[PDB]
Amino acid sequence: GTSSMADIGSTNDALDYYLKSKGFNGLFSQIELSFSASNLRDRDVLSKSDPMVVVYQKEKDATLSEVFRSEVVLNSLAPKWIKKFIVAYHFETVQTLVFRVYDVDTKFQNSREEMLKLDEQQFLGEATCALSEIITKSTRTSTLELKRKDGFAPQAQPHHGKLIIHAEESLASKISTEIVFRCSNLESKDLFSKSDPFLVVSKIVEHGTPIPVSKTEVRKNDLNPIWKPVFLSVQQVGSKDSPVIIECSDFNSNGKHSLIGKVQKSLSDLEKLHLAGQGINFSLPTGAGQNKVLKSQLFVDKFTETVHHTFLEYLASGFELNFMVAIDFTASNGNPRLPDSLHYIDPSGRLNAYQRAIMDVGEVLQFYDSDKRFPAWGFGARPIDAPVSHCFNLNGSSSYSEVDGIQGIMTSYTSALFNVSLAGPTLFGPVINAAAMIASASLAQGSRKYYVLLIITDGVITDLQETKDALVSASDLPLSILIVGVGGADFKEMEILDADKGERLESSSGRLASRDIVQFVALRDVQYGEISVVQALLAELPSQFLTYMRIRN
Repeated sequence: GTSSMADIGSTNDALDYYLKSKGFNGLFSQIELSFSASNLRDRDVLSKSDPMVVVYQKEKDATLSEVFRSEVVLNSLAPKWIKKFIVAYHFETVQTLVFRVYDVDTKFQNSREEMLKLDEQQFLGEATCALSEIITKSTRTSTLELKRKDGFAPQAQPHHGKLIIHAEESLASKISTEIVFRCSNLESKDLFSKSDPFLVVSKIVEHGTPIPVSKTEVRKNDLNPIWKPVFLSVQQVGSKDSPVIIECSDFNSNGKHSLIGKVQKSLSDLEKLHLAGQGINFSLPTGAGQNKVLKSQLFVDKFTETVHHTFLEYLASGFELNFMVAIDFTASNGNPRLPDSLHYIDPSGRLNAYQRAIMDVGEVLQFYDSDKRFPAWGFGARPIDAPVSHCFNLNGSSSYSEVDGIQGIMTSYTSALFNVSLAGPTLFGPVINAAAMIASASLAQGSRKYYVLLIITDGVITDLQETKDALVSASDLPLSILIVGVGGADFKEMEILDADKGERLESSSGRLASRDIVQFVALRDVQYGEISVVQALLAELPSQFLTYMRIRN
């Protein structure tokens, strides 16, 4: 193809970076819950029973859907249920589950569990927790006390047994396939010139364009290329027996790449080829409907299914995510005592935009920290008698920023609101350096903490440059940053910071960001807790965490 060494070098650099960011992209995680119980009792007597556990998904409106039902264990004082509950793990949401244990009537000893009516059985007890509560325990086991509504009695409330829940990440959901592709005698469509080839693997759609799933670097002047390994998860392809498209293409710096050849094979087919050591011939499309077999061949030099080191694997090795907050206290918000202030504290208890953001993020992240000691800052306000502070402790102390839990953040926030003067201008630099300073200390002390700083703002920043510089410096530290914009301001200048919408950050000194650590979204505050545009922001955090873990040195 037609291109300089520099064009090739740079397209490859762009690809390396994108691969580090996506990661071993596309393992959606599944968790196996297994169940046992002890001391099951309707009243004060422990006797043989026929226990069954039923699991409900609790919605935000408190509605319950049945999602699982164990087999009935017969004649038992301590059931160990055989059937496991496989549930999808979504890091970005709190997954509330309700567990109900029943003693099945003996007249249904020979029944399938699916056919049992719960009203016809003896309800023993109920317990509730989040999925994230179980997977973050060091033993991955939770013991929950079964309770009933007896009337009313928080203290004198009898126990009806213990439910023991063990969680394990399913092995199948951790697998990715490493493939080294090789080609033989490639012919570029451009005559009298050697090919500059790359591969693209695509998942097939019916009657519309196939979705790029994987891509190799470009090799310069290679008729018989051996590419670096590409990685593919089962979700990226569909199944191991689903055919994918593999296209060999000639790289042109003008961005219009010519097809060298194409094959259609399943991941299973590729494994067979690899073990046999056999090549397959490429094809080009010819006359609307027919293909032409080429001399050129595709080989599979390596094909290895590996258990990837997943987010859940790191949690199990004692890594934590530690939430941080930084709140805009500039005058642009309006005086907190005004009903139309973005910081208005409604007497009825309704949460303002800042409070909604804190809860939407913190309600999820709280489960990943054992200490629950969250640094909390304000910026752009004048404390009593002092000059404007661009990083002050919400808790009002001079020596430490940490507060106790989400509640601690919420109370420090309302407390700060009526103890400072909203000022100006808007700066992110100082708070980012404060978070960086903590992350850096954690790194040097060989701690296993990864920080997530939520910055909430209602306007554009003044110190765009020193912000970029601070983000770049921070990109080597165990820190992710979420930026939420509240109110109706125009946040166009914010998007240059976003991982998705923006571009790789460059320092003023010329240095580039090791990885993307920043996401921005505008809370377009019409939302009552429905679409929850924050969720998407949380979804990217495990990737960022894993990227940090791969890069770090």
